[PDB]
Amino acid sequence: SHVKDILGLINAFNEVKKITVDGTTPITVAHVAALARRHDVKVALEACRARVETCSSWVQRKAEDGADIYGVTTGFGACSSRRTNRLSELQESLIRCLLAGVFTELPATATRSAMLLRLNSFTYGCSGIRWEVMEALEKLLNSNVSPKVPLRGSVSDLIPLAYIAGLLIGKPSVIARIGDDVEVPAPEALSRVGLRPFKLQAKEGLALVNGTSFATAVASTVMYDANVLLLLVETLCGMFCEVIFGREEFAHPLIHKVKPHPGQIESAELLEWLLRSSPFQELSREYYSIDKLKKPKQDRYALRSSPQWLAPLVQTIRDATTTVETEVNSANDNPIIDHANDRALHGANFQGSAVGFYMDYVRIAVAGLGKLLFAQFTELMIEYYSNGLPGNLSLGPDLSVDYGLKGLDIAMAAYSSELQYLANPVTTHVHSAEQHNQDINSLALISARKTEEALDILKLMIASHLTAMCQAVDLRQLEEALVKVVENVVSTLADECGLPNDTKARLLYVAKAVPVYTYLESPCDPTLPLLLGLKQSCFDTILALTLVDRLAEFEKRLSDRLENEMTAVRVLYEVRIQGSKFLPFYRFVREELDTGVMSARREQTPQEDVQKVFDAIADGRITVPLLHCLQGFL
Amino acid sequence: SHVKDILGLINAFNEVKKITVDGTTPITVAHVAALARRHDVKVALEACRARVETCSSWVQRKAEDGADIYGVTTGFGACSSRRTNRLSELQESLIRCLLAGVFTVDELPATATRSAMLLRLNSFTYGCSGIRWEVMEALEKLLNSNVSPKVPLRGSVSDLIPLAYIAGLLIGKPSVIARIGDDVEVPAPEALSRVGLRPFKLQAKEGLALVNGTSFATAVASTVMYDANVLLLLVETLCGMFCEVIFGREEFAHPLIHKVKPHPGQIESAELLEWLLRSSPFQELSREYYSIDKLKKPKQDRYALRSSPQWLAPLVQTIRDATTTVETEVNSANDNPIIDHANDRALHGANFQGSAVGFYMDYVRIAVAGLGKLLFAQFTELMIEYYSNGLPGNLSLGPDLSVDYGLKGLDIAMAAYSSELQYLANPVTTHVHSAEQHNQDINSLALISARKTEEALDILKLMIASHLTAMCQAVDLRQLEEALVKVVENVVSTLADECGLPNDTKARLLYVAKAVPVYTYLESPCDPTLPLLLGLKQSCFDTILALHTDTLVDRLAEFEKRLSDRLENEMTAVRVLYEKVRIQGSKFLPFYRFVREELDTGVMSARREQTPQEDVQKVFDAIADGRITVPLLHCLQGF
Amino acid sequence: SHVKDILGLINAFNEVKKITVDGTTPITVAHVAALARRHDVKVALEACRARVETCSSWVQRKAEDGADIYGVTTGFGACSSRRTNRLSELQESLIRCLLAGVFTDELPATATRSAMLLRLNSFTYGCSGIRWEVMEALEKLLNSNVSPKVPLRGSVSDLIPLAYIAGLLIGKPSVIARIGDDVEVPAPEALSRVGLRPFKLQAKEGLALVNGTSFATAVASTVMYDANVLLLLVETLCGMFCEVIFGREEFAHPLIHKVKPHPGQIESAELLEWLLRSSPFQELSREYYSIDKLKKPKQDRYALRSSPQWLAPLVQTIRDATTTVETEVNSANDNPIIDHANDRALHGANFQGSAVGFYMDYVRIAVAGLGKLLFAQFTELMIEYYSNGLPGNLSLGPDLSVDYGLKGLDIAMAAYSSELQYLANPVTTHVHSAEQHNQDINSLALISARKTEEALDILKLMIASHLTAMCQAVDLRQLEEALVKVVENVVSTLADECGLPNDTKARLLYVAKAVPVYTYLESPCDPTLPLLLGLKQSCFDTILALDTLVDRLAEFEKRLSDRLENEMTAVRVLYERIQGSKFLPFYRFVREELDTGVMSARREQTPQEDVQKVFDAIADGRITVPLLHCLQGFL
Ligand SMILES: *N[C@@H](c1ccccc1)C(F)(F)C(=O)O
Ligand SMILES: *N[C@@H](c1ccccc1)C(F)(F)C(=O)O
Ligand SMILES: *N[C@@H](c1ccccc1)C(F)(F)C(=O)O
Repeated sequence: SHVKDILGLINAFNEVKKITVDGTTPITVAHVAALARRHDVKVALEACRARVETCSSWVQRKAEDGADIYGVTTGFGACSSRRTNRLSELQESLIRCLLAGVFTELPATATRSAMLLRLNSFTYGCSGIRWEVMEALEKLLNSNVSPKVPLRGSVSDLIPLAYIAGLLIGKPSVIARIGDDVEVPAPEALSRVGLRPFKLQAKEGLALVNGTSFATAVASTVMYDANVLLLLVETLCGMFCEVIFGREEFAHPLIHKVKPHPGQIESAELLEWLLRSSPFQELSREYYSIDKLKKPKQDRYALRSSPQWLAPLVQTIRDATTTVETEVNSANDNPIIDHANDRALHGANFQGSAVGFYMDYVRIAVAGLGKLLFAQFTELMIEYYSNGLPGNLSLGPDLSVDYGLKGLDIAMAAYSSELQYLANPVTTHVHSAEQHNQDINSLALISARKTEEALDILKLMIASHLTAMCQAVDLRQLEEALVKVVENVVSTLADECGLPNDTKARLLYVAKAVPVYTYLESPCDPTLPLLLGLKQSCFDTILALTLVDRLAEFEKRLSDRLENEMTAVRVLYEVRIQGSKFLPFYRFVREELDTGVMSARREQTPQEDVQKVFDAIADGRITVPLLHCLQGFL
Repeated sequence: SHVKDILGLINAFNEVKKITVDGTTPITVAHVAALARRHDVKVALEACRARVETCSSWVQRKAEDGADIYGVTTGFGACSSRRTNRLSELQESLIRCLLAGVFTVDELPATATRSAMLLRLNSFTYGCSGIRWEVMEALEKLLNSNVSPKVPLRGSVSDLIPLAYIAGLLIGKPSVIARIGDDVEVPAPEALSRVGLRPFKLQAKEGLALVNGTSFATAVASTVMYDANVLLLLVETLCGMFCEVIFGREEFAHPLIHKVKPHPGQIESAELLEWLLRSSPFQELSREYYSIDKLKKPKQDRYALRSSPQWLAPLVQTIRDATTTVETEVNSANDNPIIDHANDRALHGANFQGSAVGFYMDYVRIAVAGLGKLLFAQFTELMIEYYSNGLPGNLSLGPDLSVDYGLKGLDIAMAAYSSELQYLANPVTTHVHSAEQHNQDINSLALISARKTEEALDILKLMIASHLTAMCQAVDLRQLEEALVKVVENVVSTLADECGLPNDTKARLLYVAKAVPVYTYLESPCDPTLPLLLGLKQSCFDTILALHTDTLVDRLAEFEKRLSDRLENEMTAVRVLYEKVRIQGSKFLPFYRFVREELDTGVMSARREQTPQEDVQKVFDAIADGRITVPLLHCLQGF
Repeated sequence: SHVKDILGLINAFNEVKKITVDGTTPITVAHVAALARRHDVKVALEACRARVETCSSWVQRKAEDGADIYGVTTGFGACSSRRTNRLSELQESLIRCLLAGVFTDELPATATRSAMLLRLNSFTYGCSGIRWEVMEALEKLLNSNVSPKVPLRGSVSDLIPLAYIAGLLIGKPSVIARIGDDVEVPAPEALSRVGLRPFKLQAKEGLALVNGTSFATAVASTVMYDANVLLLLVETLCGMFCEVIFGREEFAHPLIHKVKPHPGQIESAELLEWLLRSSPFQELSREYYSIDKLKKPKQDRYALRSSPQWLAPLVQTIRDATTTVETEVNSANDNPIIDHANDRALHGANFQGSAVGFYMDYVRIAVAGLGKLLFAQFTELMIEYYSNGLPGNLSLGPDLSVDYGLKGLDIAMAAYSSELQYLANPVTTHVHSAEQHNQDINSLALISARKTEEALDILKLMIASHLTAMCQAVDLRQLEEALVKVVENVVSTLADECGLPNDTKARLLYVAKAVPVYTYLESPCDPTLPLLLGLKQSCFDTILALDTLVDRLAEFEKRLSDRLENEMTAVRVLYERIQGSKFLPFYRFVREELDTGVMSARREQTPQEDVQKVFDAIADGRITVPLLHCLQGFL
C-alpha cells in the first residue's frame, strides 16, 4: 500500500542524519527535503573516488591529445562546429556567457538541493569533473554556503547552475549566503570556508552546468510535500465522514474490488479502517434512524465518491515520485564519458522532460485534491447539507452577530479558483530556443515552480479544512449534550405538569428529532422548530384524548426553564472524540496549538487559528498527529 | 519492452474474431477498437448467467418486499430522500428525465456507441447490477446486428444522458432513433422489430443499471488509448528514419547514455532506435559526410533527434500507464448500488465516477502534444538547408527552385497542426462545476476529456502523415544526391586528365567535387557565383601559385569551359533517370516501399502532377485505417 | 445603446437582398452572415473597375519589364531572395505548393462562401493587381452556389484554404467543388457548368488569391453576428429570470449604475429596468416577500443581482470585437500592396490576421462568462432552497417520486459550462516559429475563430435549456397562484361550515397564504407536510387563546381531508400573469408556435424534444421574432 510508502518517507525525512553520496546508494525525495529543511542533516561523500579520477584523467589527457569531443575541444550548443585547443578558456567563456540571470531568486533550500543533486550526478563517474571539485561541493553544503541565484532563465538548468560554478571559480559578481545572516562576494565565501577559487579544467564548466539539478531539486521537495499532503487529505476524508454524519459503507471493500484502480482500493482500505469502530459513525446511525424516510439514502459525492476521486491522484503522485528519484539518481550530463570503452558518448541527459511532464500531471492531481477539499468544505458550511450542523458552523447562539467560518469559506473558493488556473500545463509552451538548437526543451524548472505554488495553496486549503472539522467536532459534541438537556427538561416538565403517557411520548420524540441548531438562538421562540413541533404534538394529543391547562402550563414552564439549562451546558462546554481515530488531530489543534471552539466570545480571529494549523503543516509538525492516527494500520 | 506490448495490441486488433464477454476474461483496448472498427468482429456473451439471475431476482424480491435501497425504492441523486413502491414507473421516470440531449448532426459516433454498449454489457457480467439476463442478451443481439441508438454529443459530466439513449432503444421509445448498418435510420420500436426483439418493461433498478456507468467515457478512452499506443510506436520508430535522412549520429541511442538515466521509456525507446540504426546504409553515408571537412561541421545533432529518447520517455510511460487504467475501467462494475447478494446487502458507493479515466485522458492529451512537438521540431529541421546537412530547403527537388517551393505548404500546415494541438492539451479536469442540485460536487468530465484527446490524436495522425511523406522525399533526395556527387567526381576527374592538368590540381579539384553539397549548385551547376565553381576557381588560383605557365593557364581555362559544356548535361541525365540503392539495406525500406509502391507516389517536383494533398491524403488514410501497421510490423521484425 | 445596434444588425440580416461590393460601401457581419445562411442573398459587384484594371495593368507591365517585386518576380516567404522572369509558372507553383490540406471534416460551405466574398471585397480596393475578370468569376460562383471543398486545418492565418478557391478558379482536377447542396464535381466540370473557363494565372494573381485573412475573418464574422444576437438574448432573459425566481428588480436601478458607469453596465441595467417596470410577476414577488418578511432574504443571489455588473465587460468585448472584425472585412488584406499612383509595390504584412486572432480569444472568454451566468441562474432555478417557492427541478408531480423534472437538463448545463470554460483558454499564446522561421509571429486567427464558434454552439445549447426551464417556471408560477387561491377558498368555506371562531379562521387563512403550495402538493393532507403542520400549530394556539371547539377543529381536519386534494387536482388538471409580461412573446412562441406544454409524467414528449425545438429556433434565427416583439418600444 502507498500509505506504508508515504509513512516510510515521513520517517526517513525525520530520521536521516547523514546523506551518503557514493554513486550507488539511492537518494530519495525525503533525503533531499531533509537536507533542504533540516540544518543538522549533513552530506557524506564516500571516496567512487576511483571512478571519478579515472574519468577525470581520461578527459584531460584526451583533450590535451587533441581528441574531438563536444564541449571539451568544441564550441557549445549551436556552435559545436568550432574547434579549439584553449581548454580552460573554453570552459571559462561558457560560465561568463551563462551568468545572465537578473534579480527582479531561487531560494537557499532549492540551491542547496541543486548542489547535492549535481554532486550526486558526478559520483557515477561519467562527467570528468575533478574529485577536488566534488569535495568543495560537499564542504560548501555542510558549511551552509550557497550562491544567490536568479529565479528565471532556465528551460531545463544552464543559467541557474552557472552561479554554483561561479561560486566555485570565485566570480566577484556572484554573491553567496553563509547561513541566514551573511552575504559576501564568492571569493570571500570560499576564503571563509578554507577553499581557493578553482581553475576550470577540460569539460569542468560544462560538467557543472549541463544538469537537471534545479528542476529536479524543486521537484524533489514538491514530491515529498505532495506525498505527505496526499496522505493528509485521504485521512481527513474520514474526519469529514465523522463530523458530516456520513455513511461509512462508501468505503466497503467489495465496491472497490469490483473497480480495482490501485489508488481506489488503497484509499478505501484506509477509510474503512479509520471509521471501523467510530463513536461518530454510531451517532450517524442514530441520526438516520430518526425520521429515516425524510432523510437522504446516500451521501453527496464529496464524501461518497472520495475513493474513486482519490484513485488517479494517489497513482499520479506515487508514479511521479519514482520518476523524480530516477532523475535524482542519474548522470544528467553530456558528453557521457565511457572510459572503460575509451569513448565519449554524445546524447541528451541534460533534458529534464521526464520531470517536466510529471510536474504537469501532479499539478493537475493537486488541483483535483483541492477540488475535493473545496467540495467537502462547501457541504460543511451549508445547513441543508450538513445534517444538523449550523450554517457556517456558527456557534452563536445569536447568529445575527456570529457569521462563523464564512470568511474561511470565501477564502476556500479563492484558493481553489487560483489552484485550478495554475494546473494548466507548462510543457505545451515549448519554444524553439538557442539558435534553434534547443528545438525541444522540457521547461521542467518552470513547471516544478508552478506545482510548488499549487501545493502552497493546497496547504492553505488543508489548514482551513482541518480547522473547520475541529470546529465541527465541538459542535457535534455540544449537540449531543444539548439534545440530552432538552429531552431531560421536556421529560421532567411533562411529569410535573402531570401530562398523560400519550403526550409525554409525542413531546420526547420531538425533543429527539428536531435538530438543536435550528432553535438554539431562541429555544422557546414559538416560530422556531422546537415549539413548532411541540405545538403540533399538543394538538394531536388533544384530538387523541384541564388537559389543556396542563399543556399551557407545560409551555410556560418550558419557556422559563429550558434556555437557562441549555446556556448552562453550553457555557460549561466553552466525549466522542476520545474514542475517534482522529483524536490526535483534534488534540493537536485544540491543546498543542492552544485553540478553542470558534464564536463571538473567543477573541482570536480565524486568521490566528488557521495560521497555527498552517504553520504546523508547513513545518511538518502535522506528521506527529498524522502518524499517531495511522498507528496500527497495515 | 513496451514495444512488445504494443505489437501485441496490434496483433490482437487484427486477429480477434469474437470478443468473449464472460465476467472474467479481460477486454483490452484492442478488443474494444476491433469491435468498433471491424464489423466482422462479434460479441459472445457466455452463459456468469447464474450470478446475474441471482442478482436480478434478489433485487426484484427486496424491492417488492419494500426494502430501502437507493434508486430502487428511492428517488435519484439529490432526491434520495423520496421513497416509493412504484418500482417500474420510478425506472421509467429516470429514462424520460435523462432523455435531454440535443442534436446540434453532431452526435457520438456509432463506433463509440457500440463500444459503450459492449462496456455496459461487460459491467453487467460481474453480477452486481440486478439487470435481467435477457436485457444482456438483447445488448449482445443489437451489437451483433449493428443496431445503435443515435446519441447527442454532449450532456454528460461522466454517463447518464448518453446511456439513456441505449436504455431508450431497449424500451422502444419512439423519439429515440436507431441506426441499422450504415444506410438506415428508423425509430427505436421499428429497430427492435427488425432484429426479433420486443420492447422491454423496466424492472426494479433496471433503468438505473443501464445509465449509471462510465461506458461512453471509457468507450472513447479505449479507442483513444489503442490509437495512442500505435501512433506512439510509429513516432518512436520514425525517429530512426529521421536520423537516416538528416545525417544524424546514431550515438544518441547508445545503451550506456540511458542506463545512466534509467527512465524505463528512455531505455526502451533508445533500445529500439539503436537496433533500427545498427548496420544502417544511411548511417554509413552520415559517417562519410562528417569525415569530409570534419572541422567545419557540427560535432552534435540538434535536439529534435539527439534528445528524442529523453523526450519520449515520459510520453511512453504516460500512454502505457493510461492503457492499464482504461482497461481496469473497461473491466469493472461501474454501477451503483453494488448488490452483494451473497450477504444480502446493496452497497452504496460511487463506481459511476469516471475520475480515473478523466485524469488520465488529461495526462495523455499532454503526452500527445509532446509527440506533436517532437514531430514539428524534426520536420522544421528537415525543411531548413542550414540544419539538414546537404538537403535543399523545403526538400525542393527543383532544379529550378524559383518555381518549386517543395514541401513549404506542408511545413506551414505542421505549425498549424502543432499550435492547435498544444491548445487542446489544456486540462478539462480543472473545470469541475458543482452539479445536479449540488449532489455532484465533484465529477470527472471524463467523456469531455476523452473527446479532446481524440481530437488531439486526429491532429497527430495529420502530423505523422506529413512527416512520413517528407522523410520519403528526403530518402529520394539522399539517393539522388549520392548519384549526382559521383557524376560530378567522374566528370571533374576525367576532364582534369584530358586537359592535361597536374596531379596536385586534379586532387584539389576532386576534393571540391566531393566536399561541396550538390544541392547548393544543382540549379545551375556552372554558375560562376555558385559554390562548385567558387571552389574550383580558388583551387585553380592556388595551383597557379603552387606550381609557379601560359600552358597551365590555357589548360585551366579550358577545363572550366569544358566543365561548363558537359557537367549540366550529365547531372540532368542522372536526375531525369532517377525520376524515371541505400534504402534497400535500411530497416525503413517497408515504409518507403509502402508509401512509394503500394500507395503509388514519387519524388515530389514541378514535373509530378499530384499535389501534396494527394500524396499526404494516401498516407493519412493508411494511418487512419491501420494499413500503416503492415510496414510497421515488417520494419520491427526480429526486434 | 448597444441594444439598438444589435437590433440594427438583426434587421439588416433579415432584410438584405443584395450585398453591394464596390470598394467603398461597408460590409457588416450581418451582411456576411446573411450571404452565408440565406441563399436568396446575392452579391452585386459594382463595375471600382477602373482602379482594378489600372492596378492589374500596372503589375503585368512592371513584371514583364522585370521590375523587382516580391512574389511577382521573386520567390515566396523565406525564399524571397530568388528572382525569376517565369511569371505565370511562379504563380502556378505557389498554388501547387499550397494544395496541401488533408480531409480527415472540412471548412463548411457557409465559411467558404463567406471567404470568397471577403477575398472579392479585398480586391475592390485596387491594391491587389488581380484581373477584373477573376473578380466577375468569383461573383458568379457566389451567386450560383459553387464552392470548393476545403480542408479544415493547415492555416496559421490563410494560404492553404484560400489555395482551394484559387484551385477552383484555375480548374485543378484534384479540387472538388459543390454546386448547391447535392452536386459535387471536379473543379473543371464545375466551372464548365456555370459557363466559366479555367483562368491562366498572370503576374501576382496566385499570391493575390491566397495572401489574405478571408477564412479567419469569414468564421469570425458569423461568430460576431451570433455573439451579438446571443448576448442580447441572454441580457433579455435575465429579466425573465427575475420574473420567475421572485427577484427584486431594484438591482437594475439607474443610480446604482450611474455610480459605477461601465457602459455595458449602464446599458444592460437600463434594458432590465425597462423590461421589469410594472411587471405583473414583480407584483407577485412583492407579495411573496411581504409574507413572513423577516424570515426571507433581504437580497437576491448574485446570478440575478450582479447580472449588469457581470454583463458589462461581456457587452463591451462583443461590441468592440464586432468593430474589429468589420474593419478586417473591409480591408485590403494582401501583400504587396500596389500603390500604382506612385509606382510602388509596398512590402508589408496585411495578411497578418492578428487583430481578428486576439479578439477571437477575448470573445471566447466573454462567451464563457455568458455561459457561467446562465449556469448559475439555472442552478438556482432547480434548487428549492433558492427558488422562493418553486419545486426542486421544476418537477410538476404531484408525485415527485416519479417525476425528476428538469434534472437531466440540469446535469447537461454543468457539462455544457464545463467544456465551454475549457474552450476559453487562448489560442494566440501558442505561436510557433513557422515556415523556415519566416513566420516567427503568426495570428492563428482561423483556429481561434473555430474555437469561439464551438463555444457559441454550446452557448446556444445553454440558452435553449434556460429558456425551456423558464417557460416551465412560468407555468408553475401561474399554477401556484391558482392553487393558493383554491386552498384559501377551501380553508375559508370549511371554517364557516364548521362554525370556527373568527380568531381561528384568521390564523388558518394566514397558514393557507404563507405555506409555499409546492411543499405539500404531493399530498395536501399528509399530517407530516407543511400545510397540516401549520394548521395544527394554529389549532393548538386557538385552543389556548380561547371542548366543542375541539370537536369543530377535528371536524375541520376531516372535512379538509375529504375535500382539499380534489379541489387542487381539479384546478391543476384544468391548467394542464404572462399576458401582462414583456416576456409573453417568448412564452407564446415556445408554447404555441413551437407547440409545447408544462413538463410532467403526463406529457409524452421528452425534455430533448422540447429543448430541440427551442434550440433549432435559436440556430436558424426564428428566436429573433419574439425577441424583437419583447423589445418593441425600448428607447
Ligand atoms: N545543453 C546544450 C548546451 C548549449 C549551450 C551551452 C551549453 C550547453 C548542448 F546540447 F549543446 C549540450 O551541452 O549537449
Ligand atoms: N449518479 C447519481 C444519479 C443522479 C441522478 C440520476 C441518477 C443517478 C447518484 F449519485 F445519485 C447515484 O445514482 O448514485
Ligand atoms: N505570407 C508570406 C508567404 C509565404 C509563403 C507563400 C506565400 C506567402 C510572405 F510573408 F512572404 C508574403 O507573402 O508576404
